[PDB]
Amino acid sequence: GHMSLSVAEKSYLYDSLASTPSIRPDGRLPHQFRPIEIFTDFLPSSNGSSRIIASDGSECIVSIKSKVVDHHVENELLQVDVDIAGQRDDALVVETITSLLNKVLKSGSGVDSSKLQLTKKYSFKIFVDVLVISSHSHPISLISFAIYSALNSTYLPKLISAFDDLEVEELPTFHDYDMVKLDINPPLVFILAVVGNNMLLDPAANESEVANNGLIISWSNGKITSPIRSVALNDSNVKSFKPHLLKQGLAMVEKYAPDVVRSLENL
Amino acid sequence: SEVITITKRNGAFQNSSDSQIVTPGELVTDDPIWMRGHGTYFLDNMTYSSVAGTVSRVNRLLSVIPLKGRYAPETGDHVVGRIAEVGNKRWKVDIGGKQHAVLMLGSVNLPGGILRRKSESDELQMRSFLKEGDLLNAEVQSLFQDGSASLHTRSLKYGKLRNGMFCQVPSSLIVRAKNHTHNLPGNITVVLGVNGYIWLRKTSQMDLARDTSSWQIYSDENDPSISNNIRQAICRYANVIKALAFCEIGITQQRIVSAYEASMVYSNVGELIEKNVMESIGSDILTAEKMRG
Amino acid sequence: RRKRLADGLSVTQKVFVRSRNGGATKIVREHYLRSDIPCLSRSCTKCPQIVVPDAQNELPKFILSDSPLELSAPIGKHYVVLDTNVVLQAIDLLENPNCFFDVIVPQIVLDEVRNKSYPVYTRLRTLCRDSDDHKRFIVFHNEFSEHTFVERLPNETINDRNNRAIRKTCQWYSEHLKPYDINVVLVTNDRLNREAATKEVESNIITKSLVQYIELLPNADDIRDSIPQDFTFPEYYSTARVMGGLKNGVLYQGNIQISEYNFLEGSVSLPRFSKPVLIVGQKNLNRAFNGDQVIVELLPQSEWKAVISDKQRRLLAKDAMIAQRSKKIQPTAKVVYIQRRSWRQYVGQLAPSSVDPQSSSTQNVFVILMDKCLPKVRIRTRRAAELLDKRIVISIDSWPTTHKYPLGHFVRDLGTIESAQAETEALLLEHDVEYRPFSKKVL
Amino acid sequence: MSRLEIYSPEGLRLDGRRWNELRRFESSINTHPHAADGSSYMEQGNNKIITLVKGPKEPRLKSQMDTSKALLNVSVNITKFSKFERSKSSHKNERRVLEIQTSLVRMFEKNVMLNIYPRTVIDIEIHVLEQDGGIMGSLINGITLALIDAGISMFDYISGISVGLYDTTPLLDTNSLEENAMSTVTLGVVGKSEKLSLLLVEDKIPLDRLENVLAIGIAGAHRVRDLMDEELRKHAQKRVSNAS
Amino acid sequence: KDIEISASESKFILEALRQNYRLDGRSFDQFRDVEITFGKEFGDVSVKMGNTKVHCRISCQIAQPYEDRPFEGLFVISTEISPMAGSQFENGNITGEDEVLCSRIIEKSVRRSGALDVEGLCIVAGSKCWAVRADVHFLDCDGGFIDASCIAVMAGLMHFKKPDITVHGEQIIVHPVNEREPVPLGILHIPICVTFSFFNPQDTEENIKGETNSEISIIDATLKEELLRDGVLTVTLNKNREVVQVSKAGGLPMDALTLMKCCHEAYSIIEKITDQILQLLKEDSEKRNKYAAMLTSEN
Amino acid sequence: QDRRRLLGPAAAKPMAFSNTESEQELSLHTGFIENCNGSALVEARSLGHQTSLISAVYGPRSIRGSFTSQGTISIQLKNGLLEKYNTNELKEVSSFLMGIFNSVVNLSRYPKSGIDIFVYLTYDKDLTNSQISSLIPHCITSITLALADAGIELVDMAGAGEANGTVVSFIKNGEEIVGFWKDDGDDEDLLECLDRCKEQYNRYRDLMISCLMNQ
RNA sequence: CCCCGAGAGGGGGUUUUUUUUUUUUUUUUUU
Ligand SMILES: [Zn+2]
Repeated sequence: GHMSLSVAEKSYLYDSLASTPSIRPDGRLPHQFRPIEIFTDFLPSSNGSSRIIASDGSECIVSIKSKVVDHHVENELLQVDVDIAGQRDDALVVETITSLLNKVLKSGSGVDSSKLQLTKKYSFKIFVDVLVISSHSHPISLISFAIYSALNSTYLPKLISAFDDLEVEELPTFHDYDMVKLDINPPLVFILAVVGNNMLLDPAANESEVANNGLIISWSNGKITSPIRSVALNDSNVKSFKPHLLKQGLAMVEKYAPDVVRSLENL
Repeated sequence: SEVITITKRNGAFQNSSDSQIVTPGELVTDDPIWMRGHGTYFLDNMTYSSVAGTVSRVNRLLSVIPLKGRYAPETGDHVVGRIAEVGNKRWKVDIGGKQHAVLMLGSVNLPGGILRRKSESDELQMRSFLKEGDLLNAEVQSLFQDGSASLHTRSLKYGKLRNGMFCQVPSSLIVRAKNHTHNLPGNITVVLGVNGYIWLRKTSQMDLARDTSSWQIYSDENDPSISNNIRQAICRYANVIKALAFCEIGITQQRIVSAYEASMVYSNVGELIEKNVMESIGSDILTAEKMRG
Repeated sequence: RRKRLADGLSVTQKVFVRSRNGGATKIVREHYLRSDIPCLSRSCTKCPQIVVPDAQNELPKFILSDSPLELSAPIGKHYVVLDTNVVLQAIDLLENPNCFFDVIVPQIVLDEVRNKSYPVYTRLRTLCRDSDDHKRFIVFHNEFSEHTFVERLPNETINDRNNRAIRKTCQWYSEHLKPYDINVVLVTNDRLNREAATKEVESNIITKSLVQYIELLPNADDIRDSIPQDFTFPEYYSTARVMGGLKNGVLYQGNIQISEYNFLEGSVSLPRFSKPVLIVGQKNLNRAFNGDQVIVELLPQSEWKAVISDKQRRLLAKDAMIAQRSKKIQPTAKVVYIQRRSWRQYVGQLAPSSVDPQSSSTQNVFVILMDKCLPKVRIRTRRAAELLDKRIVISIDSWPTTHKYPLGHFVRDLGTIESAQAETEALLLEHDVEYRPFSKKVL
Repeated sequence: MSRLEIYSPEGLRLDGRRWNELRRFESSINTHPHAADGSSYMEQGNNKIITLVKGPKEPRLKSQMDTSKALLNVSVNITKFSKFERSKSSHKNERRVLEIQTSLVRMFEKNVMLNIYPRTVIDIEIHVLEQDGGIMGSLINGITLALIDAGISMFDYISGISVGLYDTTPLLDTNSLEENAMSTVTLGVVGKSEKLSLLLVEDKIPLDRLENVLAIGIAGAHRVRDLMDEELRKHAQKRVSNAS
Repeated sequence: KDIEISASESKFILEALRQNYRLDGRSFDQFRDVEITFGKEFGDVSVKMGNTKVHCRISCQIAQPYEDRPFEGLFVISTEISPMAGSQFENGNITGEDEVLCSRIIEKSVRRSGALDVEGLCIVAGSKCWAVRADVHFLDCDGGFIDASCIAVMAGLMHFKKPDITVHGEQIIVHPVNEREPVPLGILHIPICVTFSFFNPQDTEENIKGETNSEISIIDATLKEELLRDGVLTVTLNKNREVVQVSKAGGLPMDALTLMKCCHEAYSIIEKITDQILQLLKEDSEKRNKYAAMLTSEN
Repeated sequence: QDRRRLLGPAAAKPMAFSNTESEQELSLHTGFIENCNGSALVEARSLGHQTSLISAVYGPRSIRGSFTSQGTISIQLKNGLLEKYNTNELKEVSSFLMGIFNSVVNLSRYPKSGIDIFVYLTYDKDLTNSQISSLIPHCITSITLALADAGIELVDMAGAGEANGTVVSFIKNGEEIVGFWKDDGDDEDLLECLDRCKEQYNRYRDLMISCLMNQ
């Protein structure tokens, strides 16, 4: 983990969280998120952009750029690039989140890649660049919210030429000013904390340090979807968990996610 | 019921009695008689500021007090720190300054107190007494040439911390006082370190005897019997401190209790982290102060 | 949004998309809105007080005459503001010494002309740069002026915004020059502009269709001849098609040669082919001139003289290279696009066969170009009797599929044939020799 | 050979500015309080720069520790989405970037009073979100602002500016289009003085024109200093009013 | 590994500058005598400035151009430092402050400036071209590495000759030098670097707010002078009276007019140096021809 | 090209070819690498896919970086001879494996020590004339064997199973879960996957114990 | 020079490993 706590502080926090009426250090309920701020459309150079600020100062910036590619040779039509400030590009946390996010936003898994198709030969490759300025816990859910916001305010160039390469084979030409809004359904990634027999949504830094385990659950089209990953939020207090906890977590996300999406899909 | 609060904004990266002020390079005075202090630098008669802040004149001593900067240790400060590393015959503890403070093996009260003979063995075995991550009360005994602090815990008042939770605010919001340990309603006790490090714990017998066992002064064990209300009280007190800090207003023992009782309006505690409540709470604290005048 | 700065300067965001090599790039540049843009008129008494000096510490000169060409009311004294189309079509008439003396060219117009034609833009700038006591052209930066700058309304094409921008400039000029009794005339061939004026909801504006404006001048008869204008050729390909064709090795560009010995056969020099590809027929040449850079498509092998997919066309290309080595049969092709026209002002004389002396109204005639490798051009004129035995300068307007001949309108009257004046002058400008006196900027 | 009117006879540029005017220069102090001791968000034209100052604090390795001065480090992160065309590779280890980082350090080593912070480290993290010409000058202004916000002592302001030379003409505060069409000079000016901390010329410039270009840049940099100083006193004054 | 400099040495060298004295006996505006020695092979050049010793080697091989530039050949400059020039340098340290600067100065002086005609390095467009490589070897360090390298690279490029190549279709025919003579490279201009070192005789306060300027600037500093300077300036010019590049990457704040004076002073030096290089190239050519005549005669 | 390896000529291009429930059986071996403290060989053959991977445990050895009451564990997967996986994907599995064995390895017995576990994906043949999900249970088997062969204390024999892109590792006779992995698959198929994987977990655990004892 | 006892006691002044290179739009001379 990140935060450093003494054995006494950890014991107090654990007992408080492992209690049957689970007591959070900030007084939250096991499903309440902390307030966040989101800015969008501030990078005119890009097709889409977002900036999310957490309550603990955690900040993430997402940029969306497009490129015309031949979908017959370019298998992956959506590439996620993660850059955590203070970490090497080949760091364990960076590559893991990068690999994870790319699976969350695959072309034929949790994204309508039909909206990226231009012609019978060419399609729009989407580059999702993530920049984590600051973070005090696992930023996977933080990045997810930013990518969501960014992809819902993205505008792509509009095609002019015909859409049948096979015969006439016209060179892809686009309109000089008009841009079509990218209609797509970005998935969300929720992260949970397992302290004893309790499950917490949006784990704080101190909470994650004493947690026994954790869950990474994706969400798309109003239902639970892969990737689903159990994750050790820390490495000193990791323990095995009963299967009912896993089923509890999936159930917990399944009922509180639409509330999050509703507050996130605001016009 | 609300799942989350998200605040949105488009097309923009971010939202957007007289006191003397000065910036680096600005000419403050041209009187060579002055003794130049911190925040300044000079060339012959001209004295220029070395930081952005307010010009201060005490007697003949011209200095510029900075707007911003880390906690600066003074001799005799009551601070709360975390052990960063243990080496040789000393403990290095994180206070929140430019450098780690030192805590020599000599200063701390060893187990068995006065009666125990001084032991060669203890220097080797010190980690057991204290180790990386531990929190503690300490007093800034002395200062090094650069400004670093030497700590000591040669008192019952000082020592390893337990039975509570840690939180921190900017050191500018906590000033020096006659005493930094305070008893509050709800059977909890606050330890307001001058460095901004704050410790909220369940009120112990010592905390009561302050205004009215020596072998276990370094035990990590939290009190076995700590009620939920004490725990739910800690959560409530901690949030209000963060709320006062969010308003950039320096914490007071009076302000804390006042906010704690005023926050009772809200049923659920987890409702003290939201900004609106903090903004309204901050104004409540301030209006009363204005009335007091 | 729009930000106001300290200098009274403003700044907004100009964002457009440019397609390059099959790519889509969103280009974004910042657009500053000033408040110190001079009208460049001698009559103005406000602008010189707000004008600022150039990098070389030199204030710009107000050149637009205080007493321009006066026309019958309600035009009176007037300045002329040009549209994009009237510039592209009648640049020759815009250089005529006997008309268009005080002309205002909007920035948006100058920009559109630059993108649509490089050469015409240069000629237009020369008129601005070269201004004297006879001809005066300026460039009013309307896009940079906060007073005249307009932004795209919801659901509005760029062509209508630009036309509204020009119309806003004319209105600004009109209101700005009221105390000096100088009206402004908008010369435009566009249909769209009139509807906005017919309502006349906000302000009035005098606009005349190029031809309609000429008919209001004192010397209308002397400059009317300069107004630019089952058989069917196969339409040229759209632009996207040829760019993809060249990139996929289907289409090929090169310079075409047309001999005076045979106008029904052309040959293009292609890099991929050893011997020049022949182009047989009049439909296959497709209104191409000698020296033009054309884009050709290989005809089927059965068309060769002595396919559907792109794959078959590349195979046809290979069979064409083989056939050129064998020297038995030679591959043929057809032009489907004209990359760069070799067009330039053309000197010729009216053919006495197509002009009726009995006719008094406007009639169609033919002009025989001095280039023996070039066809003849149709001309609309009324002074057909006055241009009968003279060397004339004409410029082409269009050569569409449904017309057997190219269409052109006269530019200048050089003189009578076999005279030292007319023949020498025709001789020089046919070999591209600038004989005009040195401009003031030169001297 | 440029077909665009880089400098029209009317004395107007492609963006509308004249020869002598700075681009919207909007500064912002204390933007990331929970991430750094000092922070600044710079908007100079379309340029967008986040600057974070972390320190003075304990070095992470005792091997790298000076007992006479603080260690000053600068890392510039030019993001892959800074320019219209997204760069495929990273710029983290690019020689061009290492020189920039080195340059910035060598600039503030003689301005920041590192001697009064011995046995500490000052880490400066920079994130370039958007780029549009004169990125070096904007980097200088971002560090100067962020360092002041951190309450770190320095002798004076360091203002950065770029000046292009199109033909004879000198163009203040050039953008990406102008830099691609002419040689530019990047100048770092200490305070209100005529002394340069940084003189950077990467393309060909006639020896006769160089002195005049410097004169334009210094004058323009002084205006940047005033804007930085103005916005800083404004932020200061409000804080003083509300705190006191 | 650090170089320990006593307070006494720091005070002495600086005070000497205050008395118009530098240890090597040179003049503040005096550039060291540059000695250029050519080896047997073309592209082999040795540059010597006092005790400073650098060696450059120009080489080329058939390669394929980048997709972006089908008409341009390849050209790279290597300046890897080694402990041979002194134990202060780490072996392979190509990310250090001074190393990256030096690497960037040379690159902007030769590569970026287009001193070498890369268009003339193309054999067949988009297929095969020459790949010229300039390898600088820092033998002995006594300061002025940037100036020594720029001369070493340029003298090498102007001395180098590539073997004639005839191309038919795909096939490449590399003619040996003996069968036919090799072909020289195309040089558009001759860039020369001159490095200035700055010294503050007083304190920082008098540099920032001081009325009268008193900062000392010397040309082509030795190692001892280089280790005690407060600022550096590297200016590159050519005989065409144009500035190729200027780099004052931070350091001691210096008056603009003083920096301009340096540029004009450097121009007088680069003129003498350029003419010097050309003369040594002529004599080297005359030497190789005279031996070729004495080899054919006796033969 | 590279100054540390011999990669041959640059104009060379790799050779590209053209065109002109099921029961699972595995083989187990331990302690054949004298270079380290513990090692294991796990080979599995089923249908149109066989896998031969090797695990190697190095520890407990010295840790320079920090003081520790308990031990520290690192897991790195390496690509083998022919089959290749994305470095990101190998890192992700490594992280997933770290979480699992941080619940099994008795770290308290190894203060200021490091246990570095290497898993070499030596030979992974795809004979079908995210495939990484089917290799995960075999990795856990190899690491468990190697750790036990090394003499590293384990709370219980950690094993796993795979069913329709879902991987779940069990301990304590399948009563509890030490790791859950799910890619692709279907909807509401959790219960079926848990049962199928527990069957594989039980079979793998029996063979592992049989290998650690008899061999 | 620094901290703790009232008088020549005592305690401190801060050392060592990890991961490769590109880079922006019909000859000749005078006429
Ligand atoms: Zn006017």
